[PDB]
Amino acid sequence: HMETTEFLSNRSQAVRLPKAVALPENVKRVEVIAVGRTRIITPAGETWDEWFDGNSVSADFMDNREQPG
Amino acid sequence: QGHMETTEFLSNRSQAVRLPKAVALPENVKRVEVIAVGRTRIITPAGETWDEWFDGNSVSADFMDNREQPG
Amino acid sequence: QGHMETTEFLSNRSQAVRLPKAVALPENVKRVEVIAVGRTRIITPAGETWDEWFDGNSVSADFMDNREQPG
Amino acid sequence: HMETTEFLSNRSQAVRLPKAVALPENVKRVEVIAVGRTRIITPAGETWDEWFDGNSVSADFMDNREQPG
Amino acid sequence: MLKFMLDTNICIFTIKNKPASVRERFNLNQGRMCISSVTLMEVIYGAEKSQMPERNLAVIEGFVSRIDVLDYDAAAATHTGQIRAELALQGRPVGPFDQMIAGHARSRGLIIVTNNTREFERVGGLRIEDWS
Amino acid sequence: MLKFMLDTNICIFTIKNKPASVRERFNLNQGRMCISSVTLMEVIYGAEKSQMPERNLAVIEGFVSRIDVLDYDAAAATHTGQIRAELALQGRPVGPFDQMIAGHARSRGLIIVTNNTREFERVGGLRIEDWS
Amino acid sequence: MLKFMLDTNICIFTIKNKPASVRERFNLNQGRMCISSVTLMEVIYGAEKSQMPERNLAVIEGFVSRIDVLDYDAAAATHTGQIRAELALQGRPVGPFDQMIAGHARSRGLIIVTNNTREFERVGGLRIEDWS
Amino acid sequence: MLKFMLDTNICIFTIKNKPASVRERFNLNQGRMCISSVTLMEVIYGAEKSQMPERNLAVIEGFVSRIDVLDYDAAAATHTGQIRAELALQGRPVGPFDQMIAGHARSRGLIIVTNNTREFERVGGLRIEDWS
Repeated sequence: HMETTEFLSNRSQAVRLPKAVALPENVKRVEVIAVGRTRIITPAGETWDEWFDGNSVSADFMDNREQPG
Repeated sequence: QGHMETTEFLSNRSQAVRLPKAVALPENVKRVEVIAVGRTRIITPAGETWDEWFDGNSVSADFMDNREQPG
Repeated sequence: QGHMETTEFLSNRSQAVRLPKAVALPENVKRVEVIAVGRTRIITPAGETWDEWFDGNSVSADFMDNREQPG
Repeated sequence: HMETTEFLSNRSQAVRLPKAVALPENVKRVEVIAVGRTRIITPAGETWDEWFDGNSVSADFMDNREQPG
Repeated sequence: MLKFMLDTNICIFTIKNKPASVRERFNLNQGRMCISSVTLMEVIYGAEKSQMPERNLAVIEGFVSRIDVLDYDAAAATHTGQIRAELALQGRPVGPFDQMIAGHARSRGLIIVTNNTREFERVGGLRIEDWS
Repeated sequence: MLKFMLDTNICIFTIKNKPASVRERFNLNQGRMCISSVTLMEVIYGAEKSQMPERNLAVIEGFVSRIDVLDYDAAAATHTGQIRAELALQGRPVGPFDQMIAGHARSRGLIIVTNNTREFERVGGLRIEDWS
Repeated sequence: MLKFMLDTNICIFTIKNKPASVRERFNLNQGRMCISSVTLMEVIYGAEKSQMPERNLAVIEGFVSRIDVLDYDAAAATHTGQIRAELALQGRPVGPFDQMIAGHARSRGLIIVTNNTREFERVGGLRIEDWS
Repeated sequence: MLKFMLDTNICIFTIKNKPASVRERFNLNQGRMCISSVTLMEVIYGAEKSQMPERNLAVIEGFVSRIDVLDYDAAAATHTGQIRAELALQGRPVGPFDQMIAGHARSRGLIIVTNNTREFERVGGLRIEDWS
C-alpha cells in the first residue's frame, strides 16, 4: 500500500519487494506477467490465480461466437 | 508471448525479483507502488492515476492555445 | 538502415560474396540471375517477371471461381 | 546475363558470382544494398555509382518543397 | 515447450464463466499454452461487441498476457487449405474460423484444447482434448 | 515498401482470367503487392478442390512467389475484431474471410485492391482500389 | 494494446481546460492512448513559449508520463506523404503538423482523437473521434 | 559511425539533378550519412505528387537504401521545441519541416548537410555544410 523503486541490477530493472509486502518464503520462483503498465508477480505454477479472481467480464459479454457456420 | 519466468533474491534486507527484458518496465518510470493480492504481487507505476494529474498543478494562461501552426 | 558492408571470397572456382542477414535474400528464392553494370553487380531473383507468369501455365476450369465463403 | 544460385555459407545466403560476371580483382570489399527483391553489389566506396547512372526521376518531379513557410 | 492450442470455444468459456476446473489446469500447463490469432479476433469481437468494451478487453488482455498468441502463417494457411478440401469430400461441415484454428494447430503440431470436441472430430490427424 | 493488399476476389479473378489490365497494374506496382495468409489458404483450398490440384497449385505457387505473403498477426486479428464489431452494430454484412483480410490491411494501413468495392466500402478507415 | 492517437488540438485543450468529459474518456480508455513525437514538440514549444516555461513544462511532462509517445517513423513519414499528395490533388488543405500526426495514425491504424473533426475528415482511410 | 544528416533540400537537389559533385561526396562518406523521417515524407510527397509516382519512388527507394533513415524521437521533438521557441524571440523565421530537421540533428549531434545554409544559420549550436 506504500511504494518502492526499481533498480538496474544484472541488466534488469528488477524490483525491491518491501518486507511489508514480501512473498511467502515457500515461493522459490515467481512468474511475472506484463499487462500495460502493470506487472503481475504470481508464484510459479500459481500464475492464473489472479486472473480468475475478480476482473469479471461484463454480464453482456457475448457468449455466442456467431461463427458463420 | 507476454509470459516470462524469473527467480528471486533477497537484497537490501528486502526480497527482490528481477524483471526480465520482456516485462522490463519503461525506463521513464522511476518509482513504483506494490499492491498485495493473495500470493500474487501487483506492480503499478506510481502516480499513473489520470485523476491525480487533472486535479494536479494547472498550467498558466500564457499557453498560446493557438497552435500557431505555419499557415 | 539498408546499407551493409561485406567482403568477398573465391570458392567453387567462382568469386563469391556473402549476404549479411540484413540483405539476406528470402529463403523462398532458390535461383538468382546476375546483371552487369559498371563495377556494380545486380542480383535479381530469377523468374520474378510478372509478364512471364501471365503468359505462363494457366489454370484449369475446375477452379470454383465462387469463393464459397461461408454465407 | 545467365543465372546462378545462392547457398547457405557461414550462416549467410551469400552468392556465387560466375567467372563470366566476376568483379575486378582490384575490388577487395563490395557494398551490398537491398532494394525490394534486388540486391546491388557495388565496390566499397564505389557505392552510389549505380544510383546516379540511369534511374532518372521523372521530368515532372516536383523540385518545389512547398514547405508552408 | 509450447504444447497446447486453446480453441476459441474454450477461451470464451473461460473468459465468461471462469470455471474452477480450468483454473488449476491453466495453472499447471502455464507456459505450454498458446492461442491462434483467429481465436484472438473472436474474443476481441465479443468484447468490442459488448456494451462495456474497455472492461471485457481488459480481462482479455490479461488472458492474452499469460498465453502466447500465434500468428497465422503460410503453413497454417496451406494446412487449412488441405483441411478445408478434405472436409468438402467428407461432407462433414466445420466452422470457418474453426477450420483455420485446426490447420494452424496441425501446421505447428500442437494439441487442440476445446470444450466441444464434436466439430473437431471430423478433421483428421489432430489431437483434441476437453478441459471443460 | 509494400502499399497494396490483394483481396482473394481479385487474385482468383487474375489467376483464372489473366486479364491484361491487371498485368499492367501488376508490373507497374511490382514490389508493392502483398496478400494475407488468409488469402493464401483460400486459393490453396480452391486449387486442391479441383480435379487437378498439383496443376492448379503449381500456377498458384508461381503467383505467391512474386507476391509477399503477410502472416495474420495479433494486430490484424484485433483490427478485424473491431471491423466485425463495427459492421455488426451498423448491420452491414461482410464475409468472414473478407473481414480478416480487411483487418490485416487496416492494421498495417495497406490499400485493399479488390473487384468488389461495395462490400469493402462498408468497412471504415480502409482505402479500397479496383484494379480490374 | 494502443488504440487512440491524441491530436495536438485536443491535448492543449485538455491541458489548459482540464475538462471533466475528457477525464472520463481518459480514465475509461487508460492505457490505449498515445501521442506522436510531432505532438510532443508542439506542446514542448508552447510551454517554453510562455513566461513560466518550467512551470508549464512540468505540467506537460506529467501528461506525457501517462501517455506513450510514438516516434515518427518511416512508415509515418511515407503515409503522411501520401496523405499530403492526396489532399494536394483534391485541394483540401490540412496543416503541416496535423498531416504528420494523421500519417502516424494511419501507418499504425490508430484512431485519431481531436476536437477539430472537419480538418481531419478530409484525410482518407482515417478514423476520427471527438472526445471533447 | 554516422556523422552526417542530409536535409530535405539537398536530397531533392540530388534526386532531381543528380549532380556529379555530390556523386563522389556521397560515395566518400557512404555509411556515415543519414536522413530524418521528416525529410523522407517530403521526398515521398514529391514522388506521389508527380505524374509517375512508381518511377520517382523507385529512385527514392534506392536513395533510402544507401542512407540510414532516422525516426523522429522525443529528443528531437524536445530539441525542436526549444529551437522553435528560440526562433520566436529572435524573429528569424525557419520553415516548419526545417525546424524539425534541425532539432533532430542537434538531438543526435549530427552535421547538417544542405545546399541552402541561409535558413539553418539562424538556428544556433548546429554544424552546417554545403555539399552542392
